[PDB]
Amino acid sequence: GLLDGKRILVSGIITDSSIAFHIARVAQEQGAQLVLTGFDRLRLIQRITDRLPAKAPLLELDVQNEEHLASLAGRVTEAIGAGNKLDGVVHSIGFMPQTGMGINPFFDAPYADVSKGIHISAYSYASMAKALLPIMNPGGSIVGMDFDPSRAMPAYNWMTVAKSALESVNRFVAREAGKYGVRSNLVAAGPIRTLAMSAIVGGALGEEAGAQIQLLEEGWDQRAPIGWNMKDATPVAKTVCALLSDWLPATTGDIIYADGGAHTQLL
Amino acid sequence: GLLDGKRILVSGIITDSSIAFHIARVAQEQGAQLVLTGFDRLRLIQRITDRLPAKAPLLELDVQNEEHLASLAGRVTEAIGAGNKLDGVVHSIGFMPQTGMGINPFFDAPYADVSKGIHISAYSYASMAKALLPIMNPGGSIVGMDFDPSRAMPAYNWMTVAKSALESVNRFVAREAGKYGVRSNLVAAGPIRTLAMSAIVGGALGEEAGAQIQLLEEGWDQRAPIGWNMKDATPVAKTVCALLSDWLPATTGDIIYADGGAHTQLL
Amino acid sequence: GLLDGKRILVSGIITDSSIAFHIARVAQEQGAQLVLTGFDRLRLIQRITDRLPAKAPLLELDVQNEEHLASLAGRVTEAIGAGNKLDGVVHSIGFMPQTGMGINPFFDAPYADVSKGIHISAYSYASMAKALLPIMNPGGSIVGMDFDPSRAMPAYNWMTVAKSALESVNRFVAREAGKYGVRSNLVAAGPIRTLAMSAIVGGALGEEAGAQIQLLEEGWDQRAPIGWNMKDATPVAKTVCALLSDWLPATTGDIIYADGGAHTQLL
Amino acid sequence: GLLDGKRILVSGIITDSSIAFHIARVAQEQGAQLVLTGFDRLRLIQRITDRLPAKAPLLELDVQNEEHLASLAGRVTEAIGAGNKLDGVVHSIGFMPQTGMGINPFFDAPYADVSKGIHISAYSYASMAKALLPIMNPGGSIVGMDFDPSRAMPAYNWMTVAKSALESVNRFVAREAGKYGVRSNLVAAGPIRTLAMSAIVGGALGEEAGAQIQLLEEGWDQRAPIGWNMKDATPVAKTVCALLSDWLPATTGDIIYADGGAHTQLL
Ligand SMILES: NC(=O)c1ccc[n+]([C@@H]2O[C@H](COP(=O)([O-])OP(=O)(O)OC[C@H]3O[C@@H](n4cnc5c(N)ncnc54)[C@H](O)[C@@H]3O)[C@@H](O)[C@H]2O)c1
Ligand SMILES: NC(=O)c1ccc[n+]([C@@H]2O[C@H](COP(=O)([O-])OP(=O)(O)OC[C@H]3O[C@@H](n4cnc5c(N)ncnc54)[C@H](O)[C@@H]3O)[C@@H](O)[C@H]2O)c1
Ligand SMILES: NC(=O)c1ccc[n+]([C@@H]2O[C@H](COP(=O)([O-])OP(=O)(O)OC[C@H]3O[C@@H](n4cnc5c(N)ncnc54)[C@H](O)[C@@H]3O)[C@@H](O)[C@H]2O)c1
Ligand SMILES: NC(=O)c1ccc[n+]([C@@H]2O[C@H](COP(=O)([O-])OP(=O)(O)OC[C@H]3O[C@@H](n4cnc5c(N)ncnc54)[C@H](O)[C@@H]3O)[C@@H](O)[C@H]2O)c1
Ligand SMILES: O=c1[nH]c(CC2CCCCC2)cc(O)c1-c1ccccc1
Ligand SMILES: O=c1[nH]c(CC2CCCCC2)cc(O)c1-c1ccccc1
Ligand SMILES: O=c1[nH]c(CC2CCCCC2)cc(O)c1-c1ccccc1
Ligand SMILES: O=c1[nH]c(CC2CCCCC2)cc(O)c1-c1ccccc1
Repeated sequence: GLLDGKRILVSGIITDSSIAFHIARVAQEQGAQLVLTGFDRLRLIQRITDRLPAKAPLLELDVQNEEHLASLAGRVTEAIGAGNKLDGVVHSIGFMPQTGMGINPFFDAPYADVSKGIHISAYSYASMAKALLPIMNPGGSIVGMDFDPSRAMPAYNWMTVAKSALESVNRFVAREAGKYGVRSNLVAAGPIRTLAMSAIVGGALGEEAGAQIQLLEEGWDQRAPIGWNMKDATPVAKTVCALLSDWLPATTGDIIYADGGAHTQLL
Repeated sequence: GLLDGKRILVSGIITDSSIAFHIARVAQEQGAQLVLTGFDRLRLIQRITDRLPAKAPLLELDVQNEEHLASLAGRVTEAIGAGNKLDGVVHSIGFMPQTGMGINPFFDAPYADVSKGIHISAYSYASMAKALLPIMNPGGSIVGMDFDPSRAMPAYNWMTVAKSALESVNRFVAREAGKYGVRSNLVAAGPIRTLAMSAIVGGALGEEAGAQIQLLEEGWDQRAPIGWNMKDATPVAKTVCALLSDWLPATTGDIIYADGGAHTQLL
Repeated sequence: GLLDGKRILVSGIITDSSIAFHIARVAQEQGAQLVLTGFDRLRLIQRITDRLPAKAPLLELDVQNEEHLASLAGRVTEAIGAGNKLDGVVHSIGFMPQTGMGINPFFDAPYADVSKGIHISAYSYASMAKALLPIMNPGGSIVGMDFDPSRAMPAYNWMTVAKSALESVNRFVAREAGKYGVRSNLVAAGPIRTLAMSAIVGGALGEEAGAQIQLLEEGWDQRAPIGWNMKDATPVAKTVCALLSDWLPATTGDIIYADGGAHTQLL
Repeated sequence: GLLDGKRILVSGIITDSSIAFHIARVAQEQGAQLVLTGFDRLRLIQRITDRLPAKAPLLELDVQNEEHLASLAGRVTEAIGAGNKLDGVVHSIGFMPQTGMGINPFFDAPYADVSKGIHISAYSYASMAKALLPIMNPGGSIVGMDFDPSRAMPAYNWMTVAKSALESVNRFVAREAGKYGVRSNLVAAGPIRTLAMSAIVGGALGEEAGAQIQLLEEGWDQRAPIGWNMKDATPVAKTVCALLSDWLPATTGDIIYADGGAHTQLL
């Protein structure tokens, strides 16, 4: 197994279609002892997380909560037993109000909405890193989830911007985590049909967008030289796991692209 | 004259060292009729703007003010006389609290600061464009000011993040301005010794940073194949003008690099 | 005029659909005294260049010809009269054998074809700079023609690579040119329907590719936030002029994009 | 083992300081059955390759040799037993005449030298792919060796350009290899002190550059958030192996950076 005896925090599970859930599963299948966090809906997360091939402690973590954040390292230490440190952390957290995505015009997103988006989507990356870097072993690795925001695109809107922040934050976090012998990197994933993502494809965030969501998806698989299955979250998790392994030991401040190579091709 | 009879909004003047000042001057020398906005210190700005080779209306513009924002278009219309439109707008606005720059550690910037920074430095770019696109002529052209945030650097901290956001916002603004026959572009400039930038090199934002500011600055000129004078904001202003001109007519959502070629060179 | 009393070398006219032909025209309209070079078909070029709004000398220039290259500066000096130096040079040259574009498979282009393509398409760019830097005024500007090769694409094949070479060559030329107070830059244009580009859309380089050429071209205009007319070379020429002007004075080793903002958008 | 019972071709061993050697060793420790190719000095490679923890067939491969190329897949077949297919191919081949590197002036490299360089350094990558794609299993992965050429630099010269070709060639190969279920990617490695690399630091390619090599190297480690050890080729090799594994299954046409994070940092 590729993650034997590595202790790993994983945030961002909410359904079994979450990228994070699939990250968790693969992690465990490679021998990792996990520590999970979730947000708001503890009663639901707990029951979802029982499906993972292995029981793992779940802790509450709103990243907008200065307390949850302050207490964090303590409660992680309590969950894994003192004298022990984390080998890897998974940021797979993201949020944007519907005023900043879909058919709803770019200009009409009020800053209170966007800001919160960025707080959760981008800032929390450093917040998590700040809380956990104290309890991280040399060799350790933080990873977060990204969607390629170099070129603008329809619908994705302010969420594109948050991701633009996030890649740049990532780079500063690699400066700090560096000091503890810890890598930080992002995984730029092609689209994944989460429950969330399947709603948008039934009417949720509008009508003009829901066609542009499917158009995006289809064009992804067309540009990807090896192809892209939005219904399979595994190759993204496997990539994540390889950044949590000891096998990319010279890679920090960076973005790995698990996208079937689609960003590398124009048509 | 390169900007004959083009009417152009210019924001971001506060001293005669402001890049925006230098932009306005060169714009006028080129036959542009200007409209100026300032923030907070109107009594000071007004008396600074008398040094420009031509009197030009001065309006109040705090970009965190929903009112100032809503009323802008009309007060501009009033400023230049109805039946006339702007041909060009200059975002040259930016801010970040000293918890998010200089010696002060990256992780110790609380979110209320960082957000405020991004609101002024980045969100405002779309705020402004939303307010001004209605009153902009076909062939029109927006510009914002940029510092190259693709690599992380010491000191520049959360400002870098703000800048990565901005670049991304630019590209969305391009989508919108497009619909009006209007180009959107950024000028990523080398460092310019403003009053603020002389204070940082006198003690302001720490001691460790003040040598890294001078180490950044010296490295810029070294890496620049034509050289870089941080004392001279003219070439930066000239570049902005040429985006305001009619001569880069197929350029939008972009960043032009006024940095003496330093980002194209490693050593 | 924008190029008043600037003397300027232009290469790569062969027809009045040549980007370089349009470059020439716009340059003269702006007041530039030109010096042209042509390849192989001098009798045809001469007669084509009689359509420009001004008579300008014509020189023979094969860029694979070491002699033509060694003698160049001298014949340029003789054309523009001794004691006078060029203020600007335009590379608008490029060539790739059909085994290295269109429907013909990527793997089947033998190296002697690929090499020649790079010789003309990429190496010459420095071969030209090497010849002409000696006789270039401080403040002077070189420019070459580019098509954005950062992502792969169907058909464009080994030309794509020749472009990647040329981008990188550009950045070194910037090092040398800088020693003379001379900028070097590239204009990454969208597709232009030259005579050569209309033949590919008639049947020239296959049948599969010709559909992908039209599909590329159509996607371009669709992606372009201000739009893209592949029948009008003008904006590309204007942009070139702006790099030959005094107005982008701190720009070197770079690529400006005259593509209607299409590379900044995914969909 | 990470590469259990995977069959892998590895090119570019010439000394035990060769990255390729280090690539071979770690691949075997992971359970890969290797097939090696060498150039020109077969008697010396054979005896150097006896040091690898496992005996492996050695074949002759000059990539400038149309025959060697044509006969390749067959001889490989013959080396591993018919009915069997490669799961991996390592391009770790590079060359450039001293007229195109070091203190020797950029402009003085004649095109016969440059072209050879590109032939070996760049074109060959697709040559190899053309030869072996016929005999590669679905799931298979090609990898080549890169030095980040996005910004120019001193000494590195025409090799830089070759690399710029290679990254572009890479992307097209991904197109072709895609059709076989095969991934193509490059690894952008920091500097490795090979034997060749210690010569240059003794006197070989000049005096001015021999300081610029050591200046480059020192800056690399300075810039690297987790640091960079030019005397240890291991982490490079491990990264290579990770791309040869099944753990980056959605990654093609790309560059992974094994450079300690130095290209994501400015200072
Ligand atoms: N699904 C895709 O197509 C795709 C592609 C690339 C990147 N990503 C990224 O993956 C990450 C998650 O994607 P997903 O598809 O699994 O969505 P998801 O809803 O399954 O996961 C997002 C998580 O954000 C959490 N969250 C929201 N507000 C929070 C707060 N204040 N504090 C802490 N957590 C909070 C939710 O609990 C949820 O678990 C996001 O960053 C997204 O940008 C997704
Ligand atoms: N100085 C540099 O080295 C450098 C280099 C590249 C880019 N830039 C960018 O150019 C712009 C200005 O640079 P400068 O050196 O002229 O600095 P400056 O301080 O002269 O300009 C910043 C301006 O921001 C304005 N401002 C602050 N808060 C505001 C608000 N709420 N609403 C409206 N305006 C507000 C001030 O009035 C001021 O004129 C910034 O965007 C900056 O990031 C600066
Ligand atoms: N047409 C497009 O869509 C497009 C798009 C982007 C960039 N470009 C670039 O613009 C440039 C010219 O494009 P174009 O559409 O005008 O094609 P064109 O055929 O009109 O111009 C190319 C020139 O190459 C010249 N040439 C060929 N071999 C030569 C040699 N050995 N020595 C000197 N000159 C030689 C020809 O005389 C010709 O004028 C090329 O560099 C091309 O890559 C073209
Ligand atoms: N050492 C570094 O600092 C460094 C950094 C980044 C990338 N790289 C890359 O790694 C690869 C090898 O680097 P290295 O330092 O191990 O050098 P090396 O000399 O040990 O490997 C280069 C190989 O090229 C081979 N070769 C030359 N001409 C050939 C031909 N016609 N056909 C087949 N093989 C031929 C040589 O036999 C040699 O084994 C190259 O791609 C190089 O660009 C090296
Ligand atoms: O659902 C997403 N999907 C995508 C990719 C989508 C959006 C663009 C159009 C289709 C693909 C990115 C992304 O960041 C998310 C996301 C947003 C908020 C919270 C969790 C996940
Ligand atoms: O003064 C600046 N200077 C720089 C360049 C300096 C500072 C970072 C490190 C040295 C170079 C960038 C920048 O965004 C600013 C800036 C900050 C606040 C408001 C407006 C502009
Ligand atoms: O004609 C071209 N056209 C384009 C743009 C076209 C080709 C790619 C697909 C559609 C756009 C690029 C290009 O490099 C060329 C070109 C080819 C030979 C010589 C000089 C220039
Ligand atoms: O030796 C190299 N060294 C480097 C990195 C060096 C060169 C630039 C300055 C110091 C780092 C790259 C590279 O491709 C090579 C190389 C070139 C040809 C054959 C084998 C190896």
